[PDB]
Amino acid sequence: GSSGSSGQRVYECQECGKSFRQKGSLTLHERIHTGSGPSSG
Ligand SMILES: [Zn+2]
Repeated sequence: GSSGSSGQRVYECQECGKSFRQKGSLTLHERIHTGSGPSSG
């Protein structure tokens, strides 16, 4: 925290909730996630 960069960010799925060490890992996970938009309207 003193000697270095503070904070951290990870590619966590904001749909089901899944952390991915790699960036592509999440991108490929989006495949199963096919539903961008409302349903009851
Ligand atoms: Zn997901």
